[PDB]
Amino acid sequence: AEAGSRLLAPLKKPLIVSGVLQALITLIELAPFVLLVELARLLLGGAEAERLWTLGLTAVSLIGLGAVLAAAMTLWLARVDARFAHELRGRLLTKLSRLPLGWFTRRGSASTKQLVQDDTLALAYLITAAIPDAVAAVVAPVAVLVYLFVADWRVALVLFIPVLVYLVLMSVMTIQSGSKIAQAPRWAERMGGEAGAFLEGQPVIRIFGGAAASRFRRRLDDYIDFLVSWQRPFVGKKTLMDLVTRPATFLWIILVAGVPLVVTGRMDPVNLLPFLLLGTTFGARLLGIGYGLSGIQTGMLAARRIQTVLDEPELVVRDPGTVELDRVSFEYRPGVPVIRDVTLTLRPGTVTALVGPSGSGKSTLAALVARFHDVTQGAIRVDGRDIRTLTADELYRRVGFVLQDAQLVHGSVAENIALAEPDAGLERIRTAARDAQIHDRITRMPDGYDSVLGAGSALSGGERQRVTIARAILADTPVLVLDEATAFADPESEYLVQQAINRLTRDRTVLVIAHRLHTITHADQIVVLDDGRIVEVGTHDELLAAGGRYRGLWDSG
Amino acid sequence: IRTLLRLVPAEKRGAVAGYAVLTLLSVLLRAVGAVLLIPLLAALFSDTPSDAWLWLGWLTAVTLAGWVTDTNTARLGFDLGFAVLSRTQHDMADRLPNVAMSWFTPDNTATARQAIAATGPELAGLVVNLLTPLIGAALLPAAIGVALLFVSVPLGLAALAGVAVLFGALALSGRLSRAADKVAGETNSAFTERIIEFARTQQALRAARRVEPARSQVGSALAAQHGAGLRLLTMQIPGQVLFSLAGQVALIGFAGMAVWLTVRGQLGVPEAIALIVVLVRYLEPFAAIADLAPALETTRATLNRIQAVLDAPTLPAGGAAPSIEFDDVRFSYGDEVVLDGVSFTLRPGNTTAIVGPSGSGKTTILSLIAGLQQPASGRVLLDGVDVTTLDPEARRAAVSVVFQHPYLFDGTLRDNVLVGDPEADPDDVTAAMRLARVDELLDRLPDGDATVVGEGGTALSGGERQRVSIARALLKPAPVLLVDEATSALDNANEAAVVDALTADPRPRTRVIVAHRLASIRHADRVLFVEAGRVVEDGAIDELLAAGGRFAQFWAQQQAASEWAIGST
Ligand SMILES: Nc1ncnc2c1ncn2[C@@H]1O[C@H](COP(=O)(O)OP(=O)(O)O)[C@@H](O)[C@H]1O
Ligand SMILES: Nc1ncnc2c1ncn2[C@@H]1O[C@H](COP(=O)(O)OP(=O)(O)O)[C@@H](O)[C@H]1O
Repeated sequence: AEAGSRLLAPLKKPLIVSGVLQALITLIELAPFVLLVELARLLLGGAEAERLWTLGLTAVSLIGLGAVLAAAMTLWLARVDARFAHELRGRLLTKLSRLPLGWFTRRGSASTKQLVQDDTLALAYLITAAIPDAVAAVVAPVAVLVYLFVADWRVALVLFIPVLVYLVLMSVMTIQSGSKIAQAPRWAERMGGEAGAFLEGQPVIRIFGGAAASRFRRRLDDYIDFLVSWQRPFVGKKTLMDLVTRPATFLWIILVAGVPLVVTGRMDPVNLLPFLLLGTTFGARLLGIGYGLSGIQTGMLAARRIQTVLDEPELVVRDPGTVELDRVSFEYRPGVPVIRDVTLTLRPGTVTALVGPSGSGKSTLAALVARFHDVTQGAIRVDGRDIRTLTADELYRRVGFVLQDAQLVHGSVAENIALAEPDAGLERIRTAARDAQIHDRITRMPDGYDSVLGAGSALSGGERQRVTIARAILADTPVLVLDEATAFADPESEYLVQQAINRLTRDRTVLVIAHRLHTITHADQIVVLDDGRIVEVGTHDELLAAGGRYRGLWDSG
Repeated sequence: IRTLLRLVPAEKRGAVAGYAVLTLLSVLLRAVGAVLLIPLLAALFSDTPSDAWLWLGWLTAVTLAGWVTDTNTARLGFDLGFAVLSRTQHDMADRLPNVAMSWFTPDNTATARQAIAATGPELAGLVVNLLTPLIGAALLPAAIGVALLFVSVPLGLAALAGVAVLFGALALSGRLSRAADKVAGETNSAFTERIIEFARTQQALRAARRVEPARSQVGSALAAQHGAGLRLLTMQIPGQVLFSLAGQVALIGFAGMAVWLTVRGQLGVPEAIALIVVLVRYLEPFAAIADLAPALETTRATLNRIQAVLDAPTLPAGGAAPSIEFDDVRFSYGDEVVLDGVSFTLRPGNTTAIVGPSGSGKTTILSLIAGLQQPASGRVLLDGVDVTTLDPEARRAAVSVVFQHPYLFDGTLRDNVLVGDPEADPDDVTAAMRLARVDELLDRLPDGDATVVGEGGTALSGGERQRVSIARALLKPAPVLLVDEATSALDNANEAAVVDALTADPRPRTRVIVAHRLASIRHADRVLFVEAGRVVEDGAIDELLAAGGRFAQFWAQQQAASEWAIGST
């Protein structure tokens, strides 16, 4: 709960002043209805035209004053929101350069676009719109209620008769189906999933059909049956709950309660006039408080998400390409091991390979060496230095990596190859590109090496992968962490990517996330993992002679 | 509005008439109730308040008639809401299976998912929550304006002409308010797009030791843009302030007009006060509509989604191994052409491989043959019969496909396989399971083929899912089988299952396979090499390799690609 209020800590003073101005503006907006009551009292008293003129000028000036304040609040509140949002975007920018690099491959969490674009926009609506709208929605009924009680406390109480009947019928309607209100969000979530499945499995339903076609239809009918059975019995409650709050019902209660008072001399007829003006729509004002407070809740959830991102842990710094893993264990979630008691020594110049079934934790152990996450227990050392003690400039100058889903920065090809070292000349870049088997397609482009790249490009998966392999080659990292899935990501470009990786892997320590065991026969050290635990370690022929789990995997190939 | 009328079923076209006439009756009763304040209040403020009893008697009689018509319109509102819910959802669920597969783009799929899932509780309460308040508030200022004509013609003209001005203010306020939201959303999206790029390329930047220069560059760009954009602010009145100002000015204008008449002697003081109250009853509905601006905006959006789905284009419509003929076939996903004059004839009873570089148009051919899509130009024929002219049942039974994605659904593994032909006997399932090499998977599962393979069931690997999908296609008795290869990298048994499906099936039918590796096309009778949406090379395996063409080079690359080892050649 405190996460939302902690983000908006510096906006305590602007938001308080904004709420005070909106309270002031709403009262100024209700002032004309007070002046009409004074106008009627002037007319009944036979006041001279001079007093009628001053009252008319007072009303016109308040309308002008309210318009000016609402315009002045909007401009000032926009400037406050524009300065805070710029501060926040600067903070999000600095946090994205300090979060652990595995945070961008999360599971079961909001995307970066939602946290940066949508949530920052929800905060802007919160500061500029939802809070002033909520303050007006709460102050208008309270100001009206106090004025109508000052005018007369007897006809003010009978305004609550329709209100109590609404709350009583709302309470009866709520307890009577309290289970179903809790089920209804889960029915919506289920149907969102089933609608996605129906849209996803469309081709099967076209050519095969059968049980698949009627599965979604029958479950759709169940949902519609749930809605109809849930809401149909509450027609009587909901209709009667709506007529009591209508202005026509309030007008009758006001007049049937005021006319007996006025006719019998128990009321001054000008004291009924405030109720006729403002008190008729009093029921619809109380129902607007809920929508006013809904805006605060929606914005505060967004403030909840943004502060949660800003509260994440970061990469702390402590204190021939050899790599030492020593008693390493790792938890993605607390108390859920994924790596347990793994020990390895990637000797300099040797190609070490990780092998195992899906979910064995092989991919995580490569992510740990590049420091996508910090090991919860144990240590990983590179050239005798624990990777925790290394800065990002020091670590990634020693431990490069080419993992799956490679990325291209906005810029020309020359920068993309020379991203690691922009000072490299075009001769050095060209040799690196030819080393990665991409120089052919680069010349095939119309602009040559000046071809622009970015979030969207015509290059296929294999082509941009070889561009990234060209970047890694020119990075010159003695240690390398490689994912074998980069090879068969583009089967039609498989051989070219293999040649690039073959050129990349030479006189460099290598870690391989192996998926096809036939590509592994000449690796210097095989590692077999299942459920996060190293099972066997040794060369290809030696482990086959042992005949352990590795030979079972090979027979399973 | 035309889309909402289209949702009405033929059953409730009568009840909508009852709803409409009772809504007008409700608006007339409220207008008569508001104008009855003219004599009621004019007598209440007079020398003798006791003359107010008669007009309170008429007011309460109008009020009770108001409640009777209001509950009837609410009852018809709930009935129409449920009927509209069942009608639209069922008509929307029946529409989509007939929709051409080109329509299901990611954005179009998003609207279709929204229209199906998120419109449940909304459509049930559309007419009661939105239309009844909206119509009552819209017609009541004009109803009061017309009714005041019978009290005073210039008065009714002035109050009726003020309806046009005040609705004009609502329209202008809506335009300014929505334009402001458009600008607020777009400027924020302009600020933050650089941050999304910074977060996207973080692995590239961090690994390349350029994260801090890139962070400073983005920080400088944000600072300059905000410094330029902050000074452009100017003191603008928002949309809501414009309308509320228009309401107050109308209030003071009418009150000033009433007082001016009183000073001129054209009205009495009690009647002037009564007109002040009635001309607050007249302004009040305009504020009621302004509260429905958010609800009306969302409802307009969802009705646009439902209109989009219900307006989706539908495919037209009318056991030996058929021949598949392509004649001048051109097909495009909008403007993106994928096939350019492709033409070939698959010999009946033979297996034809389809191969080519990544991209190309390989998968589009099988989707055209199976009837998932219809060609933009040219024709696809089965034994000289156009696929589009086939009857729906004939087209369903014509073709069997193994898709790139298995598309397994929630259910038992045997149920996942029985959808090919539920009339098949258990031995047919066993044979199709054997050829698909799923019997090896049944040895792993606890309950065998009865095991659930859904999202909440069992987590099958990629190869196992494909072998279930191959079991679907082999079980079906369709005279055509299509294959679109996709396997897990390790599962060689999946390739063995595909080989058995091509070869070990005794059923006589034409076979087509889009292939990626040599293990399957080696058994094929002929190959079509497709590049850039055209068949750049065509021939048999022996014919193509003897020619030493593009397919031979592809054959050499893949054979080499099946033999490498890291740390060696
Ligand atoms: N996107 C993700 N975010 C966080 N944790 C994940 C994610 N994907 C998988 N995991 C966890 O990490 C482990 C990775 O499994 P692993 O065997 O290394 O992958 P692969 O099957 O590709 O080799 C899984 O067992 C799972 O518990
Ligand atoms: N849903 C879609 N919307 C638009 N274009 C598509 C869609 N699906 C595929 N395409 C187009 O089809 C082309 C790929 O052809 P395809 O037959 O799928 O070959 P492959 O099987 O190698 O992917 C791409 O260039 C792509 O633009």
